[PDB]
Amino acid sequence: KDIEISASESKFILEALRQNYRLDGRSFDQFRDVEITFGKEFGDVSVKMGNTKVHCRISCQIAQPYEDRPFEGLFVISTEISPMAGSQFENGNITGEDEVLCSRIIEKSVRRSGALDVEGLCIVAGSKCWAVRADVHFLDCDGGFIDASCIAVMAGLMHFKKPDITVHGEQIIVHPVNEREPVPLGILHIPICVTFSFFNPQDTEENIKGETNSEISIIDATLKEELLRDGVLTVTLNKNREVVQVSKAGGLPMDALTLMKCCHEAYSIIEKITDQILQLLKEDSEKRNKYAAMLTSEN
Amino acid sequence: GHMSLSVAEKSYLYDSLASTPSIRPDGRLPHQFRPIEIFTDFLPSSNGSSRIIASDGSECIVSIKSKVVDHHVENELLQVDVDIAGQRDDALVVETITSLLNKVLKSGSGVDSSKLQLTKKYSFKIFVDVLVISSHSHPISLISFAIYSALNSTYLPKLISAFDDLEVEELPTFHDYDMVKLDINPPLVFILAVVGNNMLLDPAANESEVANNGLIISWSNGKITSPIRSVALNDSNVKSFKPHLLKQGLAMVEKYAPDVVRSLENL
Amino acid sequence: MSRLEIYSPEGLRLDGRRWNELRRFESSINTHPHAADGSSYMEQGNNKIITLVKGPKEPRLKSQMDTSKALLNVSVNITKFSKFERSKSSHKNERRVLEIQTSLVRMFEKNVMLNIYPRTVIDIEIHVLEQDGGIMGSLINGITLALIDAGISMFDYISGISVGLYDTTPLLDTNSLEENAMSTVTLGVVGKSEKLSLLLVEDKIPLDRLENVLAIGIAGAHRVRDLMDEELRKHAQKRVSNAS
Amino acid sequence: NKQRVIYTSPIKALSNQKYRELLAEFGDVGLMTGDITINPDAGCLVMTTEILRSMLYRGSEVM
Amino acid sequence: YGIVELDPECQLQNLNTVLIADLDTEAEETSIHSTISILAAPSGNYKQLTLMGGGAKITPEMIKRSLLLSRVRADDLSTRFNI
Amino acid sequence: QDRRRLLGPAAAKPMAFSNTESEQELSLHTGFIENCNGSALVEARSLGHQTSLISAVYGPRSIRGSFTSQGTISIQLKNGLLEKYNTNELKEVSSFLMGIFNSVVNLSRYPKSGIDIFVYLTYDKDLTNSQISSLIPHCITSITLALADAGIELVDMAGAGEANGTVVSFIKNGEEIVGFWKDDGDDEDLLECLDRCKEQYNRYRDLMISCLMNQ
Amino acid sequence: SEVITITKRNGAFQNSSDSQIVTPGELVTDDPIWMRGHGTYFLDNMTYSSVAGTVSRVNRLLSVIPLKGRYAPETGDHVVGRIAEVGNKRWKVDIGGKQHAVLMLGSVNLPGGILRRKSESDELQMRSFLKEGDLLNAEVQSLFQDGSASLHTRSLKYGKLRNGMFCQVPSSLIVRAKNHTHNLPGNITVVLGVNGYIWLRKTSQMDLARDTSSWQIYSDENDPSISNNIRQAICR
Amino acid sequence: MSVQAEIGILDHVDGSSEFVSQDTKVICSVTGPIEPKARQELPTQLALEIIVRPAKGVATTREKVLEDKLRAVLTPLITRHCYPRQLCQITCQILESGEDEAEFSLRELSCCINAAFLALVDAGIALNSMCASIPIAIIKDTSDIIVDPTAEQLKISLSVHTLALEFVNGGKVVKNVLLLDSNGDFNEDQLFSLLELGEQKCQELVTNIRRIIQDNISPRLVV
Amino acid sequence: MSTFIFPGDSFPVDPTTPVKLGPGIYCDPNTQEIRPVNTGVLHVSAKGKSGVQTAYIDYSSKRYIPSVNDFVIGVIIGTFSDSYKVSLQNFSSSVSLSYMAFPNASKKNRPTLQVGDLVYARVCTAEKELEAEIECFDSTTGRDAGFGILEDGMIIDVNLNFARQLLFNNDFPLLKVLAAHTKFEVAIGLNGKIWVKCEELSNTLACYRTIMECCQKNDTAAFKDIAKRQFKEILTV
Amino acid sequence: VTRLSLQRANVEILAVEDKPATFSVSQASSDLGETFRGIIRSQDVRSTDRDRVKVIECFKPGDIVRAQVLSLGDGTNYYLTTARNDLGVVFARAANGAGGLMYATDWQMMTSPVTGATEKRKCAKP
RNA sequence: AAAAUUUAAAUUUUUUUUUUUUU
Repeated sequence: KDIEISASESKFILEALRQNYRLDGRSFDQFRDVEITFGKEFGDVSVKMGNTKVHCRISCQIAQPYEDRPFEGLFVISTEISPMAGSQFENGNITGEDEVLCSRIIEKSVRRSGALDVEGLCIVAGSKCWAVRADVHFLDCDGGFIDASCIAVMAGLMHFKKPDITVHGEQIIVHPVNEREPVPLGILHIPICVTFSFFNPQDTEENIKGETNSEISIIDATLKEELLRDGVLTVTLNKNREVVQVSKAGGLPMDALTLMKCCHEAYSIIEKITDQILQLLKEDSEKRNKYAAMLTSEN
Repeated sequence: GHMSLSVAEKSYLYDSLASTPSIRPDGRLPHQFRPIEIFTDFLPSSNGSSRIIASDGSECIVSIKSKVVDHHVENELLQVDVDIAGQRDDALVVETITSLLNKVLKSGSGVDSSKLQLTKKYSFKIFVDVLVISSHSHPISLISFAIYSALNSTYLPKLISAFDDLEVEELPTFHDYDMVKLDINPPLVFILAVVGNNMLLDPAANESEVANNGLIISWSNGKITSPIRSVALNDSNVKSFKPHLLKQGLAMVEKYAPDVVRSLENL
Repeated sequence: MSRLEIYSPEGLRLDGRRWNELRRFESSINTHPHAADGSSYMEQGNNKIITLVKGPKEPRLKSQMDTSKALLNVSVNITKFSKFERSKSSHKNERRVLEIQTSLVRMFEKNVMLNIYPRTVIDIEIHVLEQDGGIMGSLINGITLALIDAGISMFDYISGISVGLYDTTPLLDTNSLEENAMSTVTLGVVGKSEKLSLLLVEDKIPLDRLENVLAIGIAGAHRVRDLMDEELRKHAQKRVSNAS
Repeated sequence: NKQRVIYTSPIKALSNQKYRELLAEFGDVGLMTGDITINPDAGCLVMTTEILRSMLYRGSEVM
Repeated sequence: YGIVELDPECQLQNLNTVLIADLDTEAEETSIHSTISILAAPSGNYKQLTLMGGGAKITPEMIKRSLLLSRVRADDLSTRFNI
Repeated sequence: QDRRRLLGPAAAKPMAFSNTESEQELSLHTGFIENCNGSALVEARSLGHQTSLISAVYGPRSIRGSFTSQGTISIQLKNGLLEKYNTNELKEVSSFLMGIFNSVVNLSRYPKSGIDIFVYLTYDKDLTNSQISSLIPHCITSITLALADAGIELVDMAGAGEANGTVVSFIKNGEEIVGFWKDDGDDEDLLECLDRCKEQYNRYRDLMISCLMNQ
Repeated sequence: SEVITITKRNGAFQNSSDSQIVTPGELVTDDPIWMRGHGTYFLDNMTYSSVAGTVSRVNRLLSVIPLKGRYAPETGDHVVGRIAEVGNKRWKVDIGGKQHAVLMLGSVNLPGGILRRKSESDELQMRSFLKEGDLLNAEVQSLFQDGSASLHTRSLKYGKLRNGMFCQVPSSLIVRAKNHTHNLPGNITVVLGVNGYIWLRKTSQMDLARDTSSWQIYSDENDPSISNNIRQAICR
Repeated sequence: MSVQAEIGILDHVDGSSEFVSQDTKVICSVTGPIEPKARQELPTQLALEIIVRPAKGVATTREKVLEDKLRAVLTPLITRHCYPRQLCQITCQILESGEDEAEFSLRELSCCINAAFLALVDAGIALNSMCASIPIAIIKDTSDIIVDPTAEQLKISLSVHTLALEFVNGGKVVKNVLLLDSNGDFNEDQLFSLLELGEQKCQELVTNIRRIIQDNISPRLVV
Repeated sequence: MSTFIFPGDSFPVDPTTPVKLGPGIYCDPNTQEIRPVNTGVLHVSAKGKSGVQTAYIDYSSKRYIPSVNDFVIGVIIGTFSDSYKVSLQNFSSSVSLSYMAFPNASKKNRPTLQVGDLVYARVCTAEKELEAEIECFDSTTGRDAGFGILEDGMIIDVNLNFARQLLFNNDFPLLKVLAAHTKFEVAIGLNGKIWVKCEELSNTLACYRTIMECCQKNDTAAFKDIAKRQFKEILTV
Repeated sequence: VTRLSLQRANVEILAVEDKPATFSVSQASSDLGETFRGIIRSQDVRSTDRDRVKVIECFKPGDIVRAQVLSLGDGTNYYLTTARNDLGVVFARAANGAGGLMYATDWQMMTSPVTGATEKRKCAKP
């Protein structure tokens, strides 16, 4: 399972960056357009950026909490790749490296960051809590998965609602779904990750001892773009201007002064897209309630 | 195994060691061991540490961490856990040596768990934690040696309060600076090998390769004891054995054992 | 609420350090001649690492083989006695660890002159003994020894250090107590430059410090590869003066 | 007897005479020249003088 | 159950579509492709039925034949060991 | 948990209960497994303790690894139904198993060929109101019968006898020992530990050869 | 009168001619006139070392010789190979260096000599003459494009070992001379490889022939007549 | 007939199809013929490996059998001699349940076959015939039979049924049965009645389908 | 309103006709019957062709099936001696190409190409079941050195039926409008590969973006303005 | 026959005959990949025209060959030959199982009765 | 004043599920 590209094609794109061109039609520092569409279920969404397609799912159920944090509920994200999304991939390799490179990000992007209040999953302390689940599916790759799965999970959390609960010791009263309403969830902050994609037009030494910074960085590598890149970097931020994570794990060497200059441009990008989610969550729920207005008057 | 040697040697090696005036490839006396180095007390986060150096550059370190436990709800008061570099958990030589030293340090066989006893209700869970960097040998008898020094390099914090928690059920208290050495009589392990009518001591890897069969003999308390296993080294040259040769090696170990011990019983 | 004292208004840390100070830093070369031609030992404070390098040599299988360059294997050994509290289970496929196993590869894809070592294998062995926090940059400094410890072809020194942030104030060379106390960043710094190999942030960081925060660690990192150099050199003098 | 055999010459064109002659004659003949080698593992070998010397220094197993 | 279809070529003297049950014997398990598996409780009951038809057709009658062969093989075993 | 199996809901637990010279005996049978080429069946029952176990042969299987001059043995011990011996407790015995047969099998007759040995510690009673050490010698016997059934070149009907936490394996009608195993016991009881093992070995090998030559 | 060296040291991890000594990442100079060879990389002037080693300035050639590394194979050298593998008509064999040497099928002394000519049935008997791990005398012919080199046995003097014992050393301490087979009082012979591999054996007549049957060149036999006074003199 | 489908909706994959019946959304993907692995080849026929991802949870045993019965159905659909020493990985995604996965698996088994049939048409591999699957239930209390039930009707269903048929000659002749998944309590007598609608209905399904294929692909075809 | 078909339909033509088989139809090796086994539209070869007609189904695919006398574009991936390792499509099986199948065929002369090159070649010999083989130079070239290794250029992937129309069809409007702007080269590969080199990378991107878009939209009449717009998108500058 | 290379041919060992017919089939299960496999190299098919060898014109997958052992080779496989006029192809079905049974027309050729189709196989002398 | 003189670089597959580290 190996992608084969000519070195002639390798120089071609490398030339295009040397004349400030890229094959998609975007700018270097331009991001794709995002299509968000929900299914009928809560925590159901289809997210699409041109060629890359994803789908995720949020659910929850009853379990006991750990001994470790006996206060808090349970939550984890599955991101199992299927070779459906591209023939590179093993059947569910949870031990591949790029998978881990997809994993630990979303592990830190959600779980260690804590966008979601796990303490608001405590139904009863130590007895019964929530087990909230996030199964990420990939559909078709043009890269940006780890940015797409960044979004589509956080999209899904802002669309899921959990049903109604009443406690009497052991008499724990899960109510019928349609009499007593499902209840949405508590998001502390909304993180958005950004892939950065790096291209030395030169050898090693002109990056190493060539003092002249000459390295091109772009956003959202397409599939062919992604196969030649030299370093890998993802930052994540919010609306309140705090930096969630940064991960440059090796690759090409890279100036620090670039990275701050990189990460500022992230901010203006992610903010506009964030609010686009925020209206569409409202507007769909508005469309839910206008169709709820088109239901009770109908019934 | 580790090495791949040539057949023309393998005769000569099986020739020279099966001499009736028996000859080692390094020509030691048949009961000698090889020179080593023994370091401890260097992991100051640990209850005890250990560091031992072989002549062929085989290399291990065994760590000592303790833990206070109820000695009634738990049977095994003393746990061994081993790591060999370069190998899977699933491999054979890992697990057998691992399961061995548990038997060697059963809680009342050569282990004096009364010295481990904290209260009438509580005691000390210990962890024999082993990291072998490298070996070229069936490594086992090396590994006991550092552990012997490791137990001789282990201090434990002092009890303050009383020790009868049946009625009053006190939660036991330790001083924060005052440690006491674990008094203990740890055992020792020796690798043997049988060639023809000769029995070498400390088989080196070449000596370990050519052998017909070999032994492991548990020494404790100034004597022979269990666990004792006949043990294959290779599997291309496995021959059977007269029992008096098995009867020979025991005192052959024993009349040279404490001199090795006293060399290490030396402080 | 912490019942302790993070950083004094009088400028001091837990051992009394200033914000711009290091732990005791000790390396060693040829610690294990009988084991491999790369053998180096690190003490950076109580972070104690045995570092081992095998190669350049034949693979175990012809499948794992290239006709262009070398390969690089990372095997990390975190012991269950590495910490104060003894960890229960083993780590040998823990997804936390595999990340670093990915990480050091891509950090060291680009120092090794890979083309001039084709059809051969480089294996880097890690033994984490005593763990003192600052754990990530502790590794990389041990690596930079071990490649030179056999004298493998390379470009440059590569330095690593975790530097932490208590509210406004940078902390060079934090410990694990301070690591659980605040926000920290580790920097994989290359040579004398201002270019980065590793950059990793887990904790939550306000944006505005970060340029200044990044501007801190370079002077630390330059003093790192400083202290590596002479310490090798005084070893390097010890060879030929008594070889010849 | 399945043996190999060296036919010598000082001139390429001496060999070019003898090669195409023997090539017509027995066929399975290797030619070795600074200009052109043909059929290196043939049974019969025709080559100039120094090539033997050259492949006597570095020990051709051809020999 | 297994249903096969037959070659004219393969005969040795001492369409044509045969039902076999009690299947075993790797050669059978390789080469039978339309198959039937049935659960049944002895009074004519049926817990499940399992058709994979990959070789022959299936008649309505091999169905009924297997059904006829179902209620025998089960009911004997209900009565065989009388537990 | 384990995504590959059905282990129930996690919060369940299994059920709990509380308190409210002798003869050994065999029943040895071969030729009853059609996957294998060597099978052997062993019943054992002795005084509080009844034990049954299965030894399975696959050979000679091909080796995808490389060339060898000769054969190679592979031995598996697996828990059956009730008794659960420890994992690391198992393979130590598997180590002790292979050493003896490497003084048994003509591997030189079998270049580049494998030996697969599956041992199923199927069911054991211990109704008695070093627990693995009491089951060692019966393994060797159970293997030997299955290895005769695959008909592989074996030098001797080698067997082990037991005397009170001690296992000693013989050949040549006991005139040499091929496998030694000792736990705690007495001190210098070895000479009596020669004897009671030997006579059980003298018993057992006769029981074995009856199982085959009379068939 | 002892068994083992047990000397103790507790409480510590460890016990604790002028030329240019340069480091990786370090500038040598930027005189453009110098030539740039081994241990050297650069950017158009900046002469940059890559190892821990010494500056070697040869008359206009600057290059860096390291101090640490594996054995460097060179042609015409007299070393010892341990048989790694068998290929198509090829063999793999350890030098101790970076990679294996290769060894052609007809690169070896045939029993009966050249009168035994070629045969395709010989590849059906590769394992006959040679097998794994075995030790021999080998002659370094020539290389490949990388730096991996090959061997042969163009003499009776080169061939498969017997009659003694192997030992091994670092490759550094072995000094170069015009001769490598050496014969020592005690009727014995060292076969110093260059690469760090050392074979001892009893002096043969062919060894005696150096200073005044042929069908035994793949045997695992020794001289059966080996005294202990031979054998113990080996160990000294 | 509230069914609907999409063809050719992935990019890097040979065959792709979204099948949407009344409540369940399922997409299937087909990649083949491509390079097979070492342990996977057949010297003669075509090797097939099939992956189904659920909507919820991960791949376990409940998934495994729905995979494996679906292995059985495709094997005669494929002209398997045409691709020796080859591999076609086919992968299915459950996106919507439309049925209680804890209690049922019925509709998905009908759905995924109806899904994977169309992505092969996208894939354009040598095939043999035409096919269809429907879910059929029999109510516990009413004792009547519904073709294409719902999950609440499944709760009061007594027995759940999936029929897979092989359709030829304009998809009209039942060439063979592929799968009959009889589950729940049933007798002799219901069963021939149980075929007898699905004898019609799956053809009535394919009668829709024959149109749909050409409508999607003849503009993809050139004139 | 065509000769549309399914696998499993009634085959139209009478059995007693001498008929050369085209692809898409399969004859039974077991029962000698012949059936359409693929999806799409039949196109019957009309009468008069020596009394021998031919059936073929238009089927759609992207995954190319190697077949003989077919011009494809390949990638040098390994130097298996005497005989190249070459691939034609990612994740597919590699192809073997002789070192000697070359227009100056010379066995003492070993050619020069290296791992990662693009070469133009025709499938010479390929069983359905065997390691397939190609040729640059052929006997059916008739000593023509018309195939060969390529220079740098640019290669784009399309689906196969489109690439047929690039080869088989002059009504295919693509080559018209492209020649109507700049002058350049084109190699056509039946493996869905289209290799183009221009005088300019600038126009090559203009060449790139059209062919991605046009083959996507697959509407040959619309390709007039769509092609010309990308020039303006390059002449945006 | 397991797999056909341009280099060579790969089979698995199933049955060994004997001297003065008497046989010994292996009792193994190939579906584990258990059995011993061997390799016929393509130049070792026959000696007549041993250079310009066309491998497909003698073998197809799954077919039965009376072949002679050359030697051991490696541990992985075998060195094997058919290079005689009495050796070679024993039996196969048409189109590799996709059709009926095929009979060796000559020693040098093979047809099938009902079909009217022939194929080139290096058949054994019958 | 002629005459002529030198090379040679390596090919086709063996493995065990994810916790869990001190506000």
